[PDB]
Amino acid sequence: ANKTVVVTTILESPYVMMKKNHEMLEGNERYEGYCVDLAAEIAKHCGFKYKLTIVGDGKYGARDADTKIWNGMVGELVYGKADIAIAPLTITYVREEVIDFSKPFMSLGISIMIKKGTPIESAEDLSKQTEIAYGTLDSGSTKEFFRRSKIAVFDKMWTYMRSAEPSVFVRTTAEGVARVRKSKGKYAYLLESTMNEYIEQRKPCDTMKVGGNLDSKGYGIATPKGSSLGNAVNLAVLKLNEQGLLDKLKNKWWYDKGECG
Ligand SMILES: Cc1onc(O)c1C[C@H](N)C(=O)O
Repeated sequence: ANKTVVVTTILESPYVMMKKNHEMLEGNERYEGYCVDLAAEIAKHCGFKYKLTIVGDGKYGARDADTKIWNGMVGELVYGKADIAIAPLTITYVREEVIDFSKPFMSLGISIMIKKGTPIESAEDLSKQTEIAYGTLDSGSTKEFFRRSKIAVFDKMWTYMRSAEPSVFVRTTAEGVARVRKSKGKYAYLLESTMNEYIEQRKPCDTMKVGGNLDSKGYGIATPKGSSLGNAVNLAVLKLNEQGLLDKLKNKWWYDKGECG
């Protein structure tokens, strides 16, 4: 019998945000954003009803060292708390081993965020100096990228980050943005290009993306391994993309409402 599909996502603008009069609303009505629109498109196409719920620990998802327990949205799927994850969750090897991913609905890569004027234009620049600190988001693909990389420049950046004091790692993207904006150029943030270019179009328009991306990957709609939803969700993403819906949604939340020109 038909049952409401539990969707796990995360409060990360502009993917999922609280609507202005959210205190008055209930259920899915409380939220708005790219993934809120995407979730509606996928549901309509796959013919199911859903319930959006913000991940409890507010994390994307990593396997805890020692306990070996997955947290974040990935954990929700692994331990059976949610039927599907619709958010800017990166497709990775270690995640693909425990959960399923549809083909990408958005392409991206790790990038460098700086406060305008900062004397840095590449990862190599960051790795060769010590005056400007830099870090990443915790519990996700970005931190794991530097921890696993065998590439010289990235390995050197990891070696420095992992033992920096005070910590250069943040719990949420907003925490990293605020750290860049209030550090007078003494902090650079490593985050995915999607998020970097989004913040580049927001007041006070004081941040900027420098250099090219360090890698190339994508976000995928995830489901518990072997879930019956997988096939239809994948086809839905491919169709939505071919119809131009996805390009339309990104303009809607990124550029249409741009605040810096
Ligand atoms: C969004 C976002 O932007 N930079 C990042 O590290 C992230 C999280 C990343 N998508 C993950 O799955 O861990």
